[PDB]
Amino acid sequence: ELPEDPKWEFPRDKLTLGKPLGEGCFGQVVMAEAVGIDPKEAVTVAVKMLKDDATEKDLSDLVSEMEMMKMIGKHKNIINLLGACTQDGPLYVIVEYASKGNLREYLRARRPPGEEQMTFKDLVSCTYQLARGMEYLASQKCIHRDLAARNVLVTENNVMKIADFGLARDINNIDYYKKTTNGRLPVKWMAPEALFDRVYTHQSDVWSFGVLMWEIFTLGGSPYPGIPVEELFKLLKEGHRMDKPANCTNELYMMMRDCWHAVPSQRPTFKQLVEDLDRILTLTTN
Amino acid sequence: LPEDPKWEFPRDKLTLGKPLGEGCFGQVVMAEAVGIDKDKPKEAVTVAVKMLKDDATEKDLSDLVSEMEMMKMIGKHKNIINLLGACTQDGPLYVIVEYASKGNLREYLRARRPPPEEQMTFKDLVSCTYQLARGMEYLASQKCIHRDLAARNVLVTENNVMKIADFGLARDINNIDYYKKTTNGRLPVKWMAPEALFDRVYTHQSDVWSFGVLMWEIFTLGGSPYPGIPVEELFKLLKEGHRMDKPANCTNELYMMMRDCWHAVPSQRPTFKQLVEDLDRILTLTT
Repeated sequence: ELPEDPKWEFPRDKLTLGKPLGEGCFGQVVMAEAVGIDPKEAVTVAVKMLKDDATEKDLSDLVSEMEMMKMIGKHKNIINLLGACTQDGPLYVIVEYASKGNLREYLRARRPPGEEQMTFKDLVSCTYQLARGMEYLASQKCIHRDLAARNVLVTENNVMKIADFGLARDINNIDYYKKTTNGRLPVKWMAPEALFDRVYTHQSDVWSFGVLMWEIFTLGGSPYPGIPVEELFKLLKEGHRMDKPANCTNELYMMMRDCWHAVPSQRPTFKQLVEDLDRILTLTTN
Repeated sequence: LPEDPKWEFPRDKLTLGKPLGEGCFGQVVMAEAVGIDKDKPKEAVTVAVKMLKDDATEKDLSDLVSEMEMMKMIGKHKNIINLLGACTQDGPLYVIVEYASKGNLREYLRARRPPPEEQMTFKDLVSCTYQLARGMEYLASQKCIHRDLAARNVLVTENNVMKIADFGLARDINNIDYYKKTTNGRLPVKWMAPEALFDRVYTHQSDVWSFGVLMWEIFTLGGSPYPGIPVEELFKLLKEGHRMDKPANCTNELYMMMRDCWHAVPSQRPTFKQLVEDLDRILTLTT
């Protein structure tokens, strides 16, 4: 059913499945040891595979995620593809491992004891790292579409890496104007044009980057608290936007606000975000 | 969202309680509905409420709507989770359905496995199967195909009444896009009839296939269907005529019933009407 891709295929006998990773609602991910995936040494990786009650769509979805990841070059702030077992057996998609888990829970875990608390600098660095990851993704003609703290993983050394490319697409693989377009994107992280106009550009991702930022500086807070998704867009159209997180600088809040500009082209680019964040990061250090 | 007086229930007469289920594809919570039973205007009834998660998508919303509308079309039945009301104006959508204190059947059965916790008797298992056959018979008489029949989708009341739930994928028989490459693409494969994938059709006979798997689940006390067989290579095996073995504590007669349910030819599988009759016959002799 699946074609083999020599430059990615990995021997199953060379893979040892470990304990599960995550809640496992939308798939089955387990830790594992891959021998020679790097030449004869074992590497701790993560393997994405189907759940027992998976659908046909879950399969083609996973296959698509794998194919998208193949088109994304290696990058420090991106969970990259290491290989896959596609022949005679379940589909195993092997990607880089991040021991600290998703950013959302990571941020909630070190909230003020009222683990080591996150310093303001850490929050800036976190944001900075993810901005770099996105700048590279945009340079690769890739729109992630599902940016959110839950979709960011943290390594043992606190490196921030964008994950979950299930909804990600090449810039040209989006049907503009089709009523079904963007229908599977979480509403609270979604740019308005995504729904109203049925289009998706890199600027759409920066809108999402804005919500991710808010989540970061609230230390894992849930966006638009108390506001149900069925009522969110009317409000946004009326100009509504989330408030400045506590302890957040006005400068960083204004950055979030720029990301939430009604007009896509008036929002900053990931390149500009990377440059402003580098500046703020350096000033804090000094 | 449109106004449907017959089902609208006032938000202020509802008090959301603790979460129910795992909460993967939606949010369901326990709740107290005051006067949901028109004959008792001042009485608080414990109900279950389905709503969108914090990170729901547009599609989640239109699915919950559809699920609500399908439940409006399904008449009240003892062995079926029935719609009680809905809060559709000025606020988040709430789909108020019947509460089932003991949870889904799968977990319910696994919990009663030998080493609240009182083992299940053969009669219990057959009774359970009969109640569900009856629910599907009625459902079929309502022109409705469930499409997602499974133990995880059956709930049991405080009095151990079996009720078919989760109508998120259910359709009216005449509301299926036959032969479209996308049809049946969201159905758990291990419970899917072969034709649903190979032909992209879905009839009541497709549901009896699933009922057969549901039967295997019941008699294995919550066992995982096709153990060790990944979904990726299941349909190939099915074409070859592979079928699950008889559960240790199941009679030959009940296994033959499971096998009929998994007949390759849809029209050669029994109807829910017949399953009810044979199960009724078997349950009587036993009890």
